[PDB]
Amino acid sequence: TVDGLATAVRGGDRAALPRAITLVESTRPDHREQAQQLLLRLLPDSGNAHRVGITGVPGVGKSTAIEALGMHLIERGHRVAVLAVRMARLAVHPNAYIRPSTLGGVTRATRETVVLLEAAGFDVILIETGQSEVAVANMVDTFVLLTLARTGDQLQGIKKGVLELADIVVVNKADGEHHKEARLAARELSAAIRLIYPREALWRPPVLTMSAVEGRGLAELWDTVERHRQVLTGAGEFDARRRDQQVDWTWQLVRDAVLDRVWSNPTVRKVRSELERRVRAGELTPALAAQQILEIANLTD
Amino acid sequence: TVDGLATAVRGGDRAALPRAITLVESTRPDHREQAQQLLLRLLPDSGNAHRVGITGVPGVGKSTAIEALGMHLIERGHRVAVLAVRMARLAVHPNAYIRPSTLGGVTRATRETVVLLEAAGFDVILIETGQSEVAVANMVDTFVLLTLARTGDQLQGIKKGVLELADIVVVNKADGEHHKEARLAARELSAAIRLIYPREALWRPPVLTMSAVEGRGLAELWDTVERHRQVLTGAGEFDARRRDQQVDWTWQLVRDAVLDRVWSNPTVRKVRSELERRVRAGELTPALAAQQILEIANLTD
Ligand SMILES: Nc1nc2c(ncn2[C@@H]2O[C@H](COP(=O)(O)OP(=O)(O)O)[C@@H](O)[C@H]2O)c(=O)[nH]1
Ligand SMILES: Nc1nc2c(ncn2[C@@H]2O[C@H](COP(=O)(O)OP(=O)(O)O)[C@@H](O)[C@H]2O)c(=O)[nH]1
Repeated sequence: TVDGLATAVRGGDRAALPRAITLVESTRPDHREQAQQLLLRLLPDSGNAHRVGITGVPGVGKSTAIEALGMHLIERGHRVAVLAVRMARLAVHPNAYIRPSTLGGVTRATRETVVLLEAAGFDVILIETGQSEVAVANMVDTFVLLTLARTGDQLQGIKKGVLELADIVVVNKADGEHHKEARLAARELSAAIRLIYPREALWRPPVLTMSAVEGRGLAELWDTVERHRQVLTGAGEFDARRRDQQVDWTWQLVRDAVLDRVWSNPTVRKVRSELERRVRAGELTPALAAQQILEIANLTD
Repeated sequence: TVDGLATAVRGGDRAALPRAITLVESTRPDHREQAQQLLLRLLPDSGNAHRVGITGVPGVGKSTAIEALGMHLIERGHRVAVLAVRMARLAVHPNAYIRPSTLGGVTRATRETVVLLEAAGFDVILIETGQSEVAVANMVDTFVLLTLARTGDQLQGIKKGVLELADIVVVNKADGEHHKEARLAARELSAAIRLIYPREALWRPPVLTMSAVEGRGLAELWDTVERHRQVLTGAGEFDARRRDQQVDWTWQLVRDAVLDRVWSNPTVRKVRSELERRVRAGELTPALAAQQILEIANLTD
C-alpha cells in the first residue's frame, strides 16, 4: 500500500497526506525505508512549486506576514503550504496546509515533507525558521529576510552572516510613527547590499518596506519573489540551484551518518569533557585527542 | 632525538626549526606520530604571540602591507613570522621567518607550524590567505581584511561572508588620486559594519585607511591590532577564543579522519558522477544515494 499511498497523494486524497507526512517524520528503521520508497514514487510529481524561506528575529512579524502572504496567494489561485523549522485565518482554507516542526532530523523531515506536498498539488511552499537559517536557505528557491524598520537597528538580534543568505530583504513594521524612518532604514540596507554585491549582474537583493499587520507590501513582496524566479530561470540558475542543493544534501546525509557513529557513542560522550579540558589547557594536542576519540569510538562500536 | 629536537627549538637553535617544520609538514605515517610527540613537548612553550590573519583579493596589496608591517614590528623588538595558506627586504632580517605553503592538510600543517614558531620565540605570527579564509580566521586572534579604497567597490572580488570574519577592515591604496575617496570609502564600510554590528558592546570592527606602498597607516593598523587584544583580554575573551578554536579543530580532525575513509575511497569516486546525475535528475532520492555511497565504501574498505 506504498504504491497505493503514492497514487492517493498524487490524486489529491487529503487524509493520505498527513499519514505520508507521519511516515516521513518517523525514524523507526522500518518506516524510513518505506518512506524512501514512497518519496521515490512521488519524486517525479514534485518540483512544480516555488519554495520560499522566511526568517528574522522573534517578534519581527514573521507569522503575521506569512498569514497575509498566504491569503494573498490563495486568493490568486495557489495552494499554499507553511512549514516551520499563530496564523488561524489561513489554516481554515481548504487550499492551505500548516504543519508544526536535532537539526539534521528536522531538516530531513522538512525536505521530505516538501516532496510530498508538491506531489500533492501545493504550488507554493513557505518555510519559516540555531544553524537553522542555512538549512532552510539550502532547501528553498528564494530566501527572504525580514528586519525591523528602524534606522540603524534593522539587523538587531540577527546572527551575522544571515544577511548574505537573503535573496530579498524586507524592512517590516513600516507603519505608525515610522513611515519615513522605514524608507531611510531600507535605503541604509540597500547601501550595505550594494557594498556586499558591488558588481553583481544577475540578482542583487532588493530591499522592500512592508507593514505585514496593515497588509501593506505583501503583494510587492510576492511580485519580487516571482521576479527572482523569472530572472534565475532566464539564466538557467533556478534548476541549477535545486540540483546543487540535492547533491549537497546527499553528501550531508553521508556526513551525518558517518559522524553520528562517533558523536552518538556513549563512551565518546562520557570522556568528552576531560579530553576537551585537556585540549583547552594545552595538556594534549588536538591531533592526539582526535585519535583518542576515534580509538575509543572504535572500541565500543 | 625528539626530546633533543624540542630543547633545540625552545633554546633558539635556528637550523632545528626548518627541520621540525619539515617533520610537521610530512604526512608519511612514521612522521606524523613523532611530529605529534614534539608538538606535545613544545606546546607549553607556545601561546606567547599575537596571531594575525590577513586576507583580501589578489593585488589588493597584501604582501606589500605584510613586508612593511613586518619591518615596523621588527624595529619595535618583535620576532615576526609570516605564513601563507614577494617580500625580500623582510626575509633578510634575523628576526623574521618567511615560509611558503588540500585545505585540511595545509590547515593542519600551518596550525602545527605556529606552535613550533611560538616555542621558538616568535611573538608575532602573520598568516596570509577557497574556503581558506574561515580556516585562517579559526587559527588567529585578529583577522584583518584589506579592501580597495574605492567608493562603492571596496569588496570587489571578495567571497560573501568574508566581511563578517574581519576584526579589522583596512581600505588599502589610500594614495595618489584617491586620498579623499579613501576616506569616503572607509565611511561607507563603517556604515555597513554598523548595520551588521548594530548593538555590539565589546568590539565593533573599526575601518582604517592605509597606503601600504607609501608605508602610511601600518602603525595605526598595528595599534588597532594591539587594542583588539587588550579589549578581548579585559573581557576574558582572548584565551576563551583560543581554547574554543583548539576544541573545534579537534572535532574537525575527527570529522576529516572519518569522512576521508569515504571521500577518498576509489570505488566511491568512480561511481560518484552517476549517483549525482541520478540525484540531479530526480531518478534517486538523496537518502537512497547516500546509502548506496555508504554500502559501496563499506564493501571496498
Ligand atoms: N506595528 C506592527 N506590528 C506588527 C507587524 N507585524 C507583526 N506585528 C506585531 O509583532 C508581534 C509579533 O508578530 P509575529 O507575527 O508573531 O512575529 P514573529 O515572532 O516573527 O512570528 C505581534 O504583536 C504582531 O501584531 C507590523 O507590520 N507592524
Ligand atoms: N597605489 C598603490 N599600489 C599598491 C599598494 N600596495 C600594493 N600596491 C601595488 O599593487 C600590486 C600588488 O601588490 P601586492 O602587495 O603584491 O598585493 P597582493 O596580491 O595582495 O600580495 C603591486 O604592484 C603593488 O606595488 C598601495 O598602497 N598603493
